[PDB]
Amino acid sequence: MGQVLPLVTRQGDRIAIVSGLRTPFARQATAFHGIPAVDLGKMVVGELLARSEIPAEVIEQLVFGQVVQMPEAPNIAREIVLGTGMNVHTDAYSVSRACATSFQAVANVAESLMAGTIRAGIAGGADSSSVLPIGVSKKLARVLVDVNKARTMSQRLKLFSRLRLRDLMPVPPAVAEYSTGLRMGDTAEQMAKTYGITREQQDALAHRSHQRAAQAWSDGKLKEEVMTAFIPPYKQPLVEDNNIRGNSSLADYAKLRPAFDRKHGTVTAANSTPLTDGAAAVILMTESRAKELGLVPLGYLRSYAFTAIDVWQDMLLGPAWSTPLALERAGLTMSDLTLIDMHEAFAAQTLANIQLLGSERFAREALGRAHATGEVDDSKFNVLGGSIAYGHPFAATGARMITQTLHELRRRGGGFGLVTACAAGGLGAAMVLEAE
Amino acid sequence: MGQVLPLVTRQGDRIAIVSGLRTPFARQATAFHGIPAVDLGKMVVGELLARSEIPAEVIEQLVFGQVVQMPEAPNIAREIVLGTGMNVHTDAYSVSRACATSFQAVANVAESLMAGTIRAGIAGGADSSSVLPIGVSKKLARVLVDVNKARTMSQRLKLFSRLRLRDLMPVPPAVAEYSTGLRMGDTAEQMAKTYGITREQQDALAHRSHQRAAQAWSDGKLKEEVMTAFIPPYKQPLVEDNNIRGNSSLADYAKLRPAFDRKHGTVTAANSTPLTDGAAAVILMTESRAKELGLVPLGYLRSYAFTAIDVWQDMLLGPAWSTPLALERAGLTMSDLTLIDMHEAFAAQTLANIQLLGSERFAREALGRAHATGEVDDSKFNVLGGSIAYGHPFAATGARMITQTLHELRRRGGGFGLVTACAAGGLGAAMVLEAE
Amino acid sequence: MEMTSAFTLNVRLDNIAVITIDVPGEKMNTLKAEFASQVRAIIKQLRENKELRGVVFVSAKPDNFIAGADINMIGNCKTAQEAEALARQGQQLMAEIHALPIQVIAAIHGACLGGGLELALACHGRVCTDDPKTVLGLPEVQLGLLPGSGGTQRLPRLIGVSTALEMILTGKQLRAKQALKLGLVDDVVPHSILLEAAVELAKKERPSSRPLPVRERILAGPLGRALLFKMVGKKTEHKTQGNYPATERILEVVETGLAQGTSSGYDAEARAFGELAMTPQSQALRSIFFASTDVKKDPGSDAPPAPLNSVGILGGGLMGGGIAYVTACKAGIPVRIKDINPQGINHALKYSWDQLEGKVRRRHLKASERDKQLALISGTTDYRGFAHRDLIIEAVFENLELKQQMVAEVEQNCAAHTIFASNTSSLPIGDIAAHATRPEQVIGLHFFSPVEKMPLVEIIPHAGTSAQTIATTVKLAKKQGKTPIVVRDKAGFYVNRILAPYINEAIRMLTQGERVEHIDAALVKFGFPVGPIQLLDEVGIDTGTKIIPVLEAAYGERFSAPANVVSSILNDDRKGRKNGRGFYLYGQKGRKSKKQVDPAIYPLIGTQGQGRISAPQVAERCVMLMLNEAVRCVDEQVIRSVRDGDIGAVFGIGFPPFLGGPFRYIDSLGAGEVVAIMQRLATQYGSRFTPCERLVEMGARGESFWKTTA
Repeated sequence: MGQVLPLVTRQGDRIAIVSGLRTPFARQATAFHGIPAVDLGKMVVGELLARSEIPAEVIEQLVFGQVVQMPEAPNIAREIVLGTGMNVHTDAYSVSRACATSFQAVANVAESLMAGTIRAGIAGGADSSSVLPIGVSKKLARVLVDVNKARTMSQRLKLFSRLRLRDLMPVPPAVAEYSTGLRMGDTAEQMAKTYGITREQQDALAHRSHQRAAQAWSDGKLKEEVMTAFIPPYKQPLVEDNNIRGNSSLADYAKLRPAFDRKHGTVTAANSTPLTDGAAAVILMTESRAKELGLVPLGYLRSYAFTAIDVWQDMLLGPAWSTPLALERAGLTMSDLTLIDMHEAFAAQTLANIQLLGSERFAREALGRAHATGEVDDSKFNVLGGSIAYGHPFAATGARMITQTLHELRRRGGGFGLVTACAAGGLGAAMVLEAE
Repeated sequence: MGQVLPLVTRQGDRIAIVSGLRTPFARQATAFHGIPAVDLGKMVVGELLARSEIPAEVIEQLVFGQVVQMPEAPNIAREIVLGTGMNVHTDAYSVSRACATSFQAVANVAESLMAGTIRAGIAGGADSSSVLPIGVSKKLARVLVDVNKARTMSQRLKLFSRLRLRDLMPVPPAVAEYSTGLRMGDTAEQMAKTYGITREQQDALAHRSHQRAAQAWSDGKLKEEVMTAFIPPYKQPLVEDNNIRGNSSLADYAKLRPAFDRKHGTVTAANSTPLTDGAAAVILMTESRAKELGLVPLGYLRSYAFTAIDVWQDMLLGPAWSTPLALERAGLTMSDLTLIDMHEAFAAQTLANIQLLGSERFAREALGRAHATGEVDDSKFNVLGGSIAYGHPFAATGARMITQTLHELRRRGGGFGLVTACAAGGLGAAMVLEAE
Repeated sequence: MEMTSAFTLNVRLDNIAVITIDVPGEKMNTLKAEFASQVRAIIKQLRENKELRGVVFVSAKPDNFIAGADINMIGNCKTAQEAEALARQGQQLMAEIHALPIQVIAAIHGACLGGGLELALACHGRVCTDDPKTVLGLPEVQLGLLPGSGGTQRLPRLIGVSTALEMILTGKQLRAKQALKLGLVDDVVPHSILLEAAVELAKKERPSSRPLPVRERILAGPLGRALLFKMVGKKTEHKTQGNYPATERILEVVETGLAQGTSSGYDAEARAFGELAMTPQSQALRSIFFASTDVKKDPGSDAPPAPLNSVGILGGGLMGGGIAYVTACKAGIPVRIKDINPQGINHALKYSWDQLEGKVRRRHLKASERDKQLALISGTTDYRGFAHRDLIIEAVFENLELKQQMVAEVEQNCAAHTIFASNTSSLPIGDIAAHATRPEQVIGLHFFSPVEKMPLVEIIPHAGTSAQTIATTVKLAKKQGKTPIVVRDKAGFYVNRILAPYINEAIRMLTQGERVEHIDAALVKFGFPVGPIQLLDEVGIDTGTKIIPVLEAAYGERFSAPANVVSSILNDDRKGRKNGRGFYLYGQKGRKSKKQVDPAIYPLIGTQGQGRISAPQVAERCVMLMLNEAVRCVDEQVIRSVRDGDIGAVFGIGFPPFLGGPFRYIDSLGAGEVVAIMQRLATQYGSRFTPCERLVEMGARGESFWKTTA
């Protein structure tokens, strides 16, 4: 039967997206230094309520997922309300799903007001690479575990005898998988070597993404969904992202040594997302209540999909797998897709995706579909640049694209927007956006 | 249908529930000492799948959660699939909600299973009170960050010049709230004091909770819900819970010092449940999926409700607030409700709930409802005893009650069950059960 | 196409040549006489073009790169000429290859054994995949041979004198990870980029300009090589007992290659093939190799088998846990354990823990996969959850009614698809079934002393047993690394039946005043591992003897041991290693050295007389009873095939592999000639040495049990 999932509530009201906002991104060891990710979420949601002029007590649930969490604050969502002017009776909780925490936050909040258990939701995310919850070595942790249970003072001295000068150094942060140990750069390289990705076209994507984003900022199109962050020192405000290098050349890109595979790697810092900190917040209202309170829905929500893949090889094929499922649930096709957006974690993995999305062989056997998904037109492909530009703040990546996509389809006809993003652990996310 | 909501899916199938399982509960030192919470969830899921005709590949999403968490492997659900024999293509996801993490996991499973993305799931939780992660002093948290970011050796020596005083002793755990600081037993005393409950009015609910459970074990009625624990040391297995003390007389533990007040502490240790370790797991799937594979569901699911209150006084009235919401959402009443199940985490407070659920004043002003929900019969209240017996694992007492309730109403051959639990932060839960 | 052979040359746009080895016939990549000549034509064509810069060898086969020399090819040799001539042509083949000035690179993937490393050592550089199937070694000594050429002289010069010697002798397996550490392979690369990673290595300017140094250069030269050879030669001769050839030969041929040059090792190893390729031991090891491979390829039954995915075992303790560990840890099949006592499950699950995680202490693996192995072993006290068990194992006491009670109830308490397997000691399988509503799928296995050392099991069906049940049961042993033999359902079976006279005769000759130490050493020098008494106690005196009355009541009194002296051991708490006291001192208080037996058994033994019987006589008398029972047992076709009879005995009891097997020994020793020498023993000692009926038949007229080709 037709596996179509039109996102309308029990009353038949479809799910809308009334507005959205994003905190500007900045590099690590910059203005965004020493700031816990809890503060970013509190700051962004405080202004958005004022900007959206909607009362705080109306909203009935908040979900905020963050990477690089702080163990002191396990549930960030509760402390956001405790820190901001959100109503105490908020029924909020936090999630965590790779870099697609926002997409997961979008997924469960949208289905939350689907069931009628609540009536309003706001989604977002925040992460910061400036501060690290660096921990002690596990054995050193175990040494302190046993001494706490010790009752005799003389027993304490004998129990700390198990010590070494190698134990005192802390554990620096890393990104390698728990059960695999492969970095994303190692992943991005293996598609480049296997499928075949030349650095010239890979760095071309980075240049084009940089220029398209740089052109977008100069035009000021992505100015209404980017606020001006304030720092508690209040030395200078940041209005525009410092990550984008709008004055760059392809010859400048070609003189970068490979970082991950210094022998045959075809990815560099030019064609890879750097470490940025930021946040975003988006309000999700069903259409029945959006008209009730007198707000225009900044688009709507049509369908969504998530598909999982293997963790040992081809971990970044989530957009290849998740995208076909969303279109069938939305009952749509790439042909009638005005704008397409996808996460450009690496240039090598990006060009592979369109290559694999254009690969009939991959769809017929790996996906089992009768035909391939479709073609990705470069004109509609990442018009305002992509992830190789603003940055990859982990949680805010999912929310950032939706605002710009809805804003861009607002600048154009109705159409059908689409966002896809790969994730660690063989995870992928995809959905189709309406925007009238 | 202004208040009643059916729990049927899009396809016309009600949210069925299949038989569930529960790990036996043991004290923190007699058994389960030194084991992490990672294996507890792994232990139950390994055998629960290898107990019925269902394979491991049918399930598409797992939702777990632990109230006590370990900083390593924050997403406990992922390693459960990784640790045990489970499909590597499952949607791993974990939640966190004190004293109702399983309850929230069940609701999260239920809400997502209706959207059609997932048609079958497993819900549960793991709790361990013997490997409590002891955190370092917060002063010895910036220093470790500062020393790691330090460049030269001379800078390292200067930073630790600040290291002195009582920073070397660790931080033992406590139950006082982050923003309220109530020990959850100090505030339980004032509910007993304000609502006027005496130590002899209580201490019989605890006695009748110790009873009807020792009788339950001797009768072997709850033999299907309890596994026989295997210990990796392999010294001896545990089949019967050691926490229960259904042999002492009511006048034997009445001569005990109060735990919290020690001056007007009408509650003591004997009539209050002690901390234990355990886990539970239940099989959840839609009606369409359940019948097409040939397995009888352990009853069904009717409705659910959660209500929150400000955490400053009498905050365990979640069952007082949440329960009437469940009845109106299921369109039911206490009169036509066979068997109930209260959390009864302490002597009184739960008795105050019967006092409050039987009080019209609380419903008319604190709830705005025209009428109170009505009183409950003692025989229809905790037939198999209560939490004052087996123990109170914070993340495992959720799924425990449903399995016994559906099984008990199965012995009763019908009726509608009801389970509620109070939680920290002024949080509560309420569900309406139906064993066909 | 029968003319392309396997070596096909291919040159890319760059000045390199890629070589594929695709055998048109069998999947495994072997070497024949025609490959040696055609590759010389290929390399001659490669020599004429001066534009090239390097060559890379590609497996072009998902199974293996090159398996090695074909064993039948050695089998066609008749005199020392062919072995040396094949050796002679082998030397020039790689020397021509090694004479090339440009870089030669080999990409290793799949398998590489015997003649496989011949090409690898003939190439300047080699690259191997990290796929866990690739391996390097020289499995020539186990075949009664040695590496074809160069292996005894160039490899020690390339990998080290100490390192190379043991691999040739021990014939161990070298993995990809430790190959790079030792230095044989320059780099380890993923299989996806195996060929591409070999591209840049061929482009290297230096074929060999800076060889790696030797950290063990201390003994390099003549100062310690002779001392090493003297010690290991003494070490080898003691471990090999002196009854195995090609053991001191390796030391000699390694010595001549290392001392006075490589060409000297060429002739000595060529000379070694002159005798070692044509040796009764060499044919014995080549014959058992073909026999062992035949039974593995043999599927036991003819009907297609039945699905088997869930395994149940009725009994824990120690023996029950043995099957579960092999079924779960090795075969990767979940196993459920049921017992009436949790301590039985406790012991089995603990015993699995104790035997496992020892490699963890040796860092051979990590705990990440250990938990999964434990996840496949489950214990329970109830029949619940057994409804999905495809096969069930009976591992409890051999009471017939108890077996009948459980087989009836497990038939009652399980689905019809589940088949029955029984580890009976002496009870008949059909008698065990008896009142079975489903007898057609009831089969009997027979395990032994802990099966992680015992390398085979028994397939023992009764009268009513569907060929599907045999097919499942025979194929059950294969994935367990066991040799399945289908045997006739008779009292005492086949392996257990023949060992009864062996332990009977040992006890009979023990009581007549003979010292155990000298007679035991004489029997183990014959080629038998483990002596009679030490083998008898550790396996279970009660278990082993429990079949003897069944042997006695079935065939005759030849199985009966001298009474009132063997039974005295049973009711004296002297029950071997399991009971903590028996025969040998088991405390091992002599610095864990060779302890002498307990100086208290002799007073309990009659031990009247002296040694009397010569050392060669006691050893042969032990094998006569084995052969006398073997000729009698398979006379009534207790074994499906003669080869199964051979592999049942030579691989399960410990018959000297250099002798080949039971009837390998018979044919070797003049066939009917041995028939004469047993009759005189019958007149000397008793009627127990009477010749078998068909043994007389073959002896009187002159016959060999194996026509085959001669």
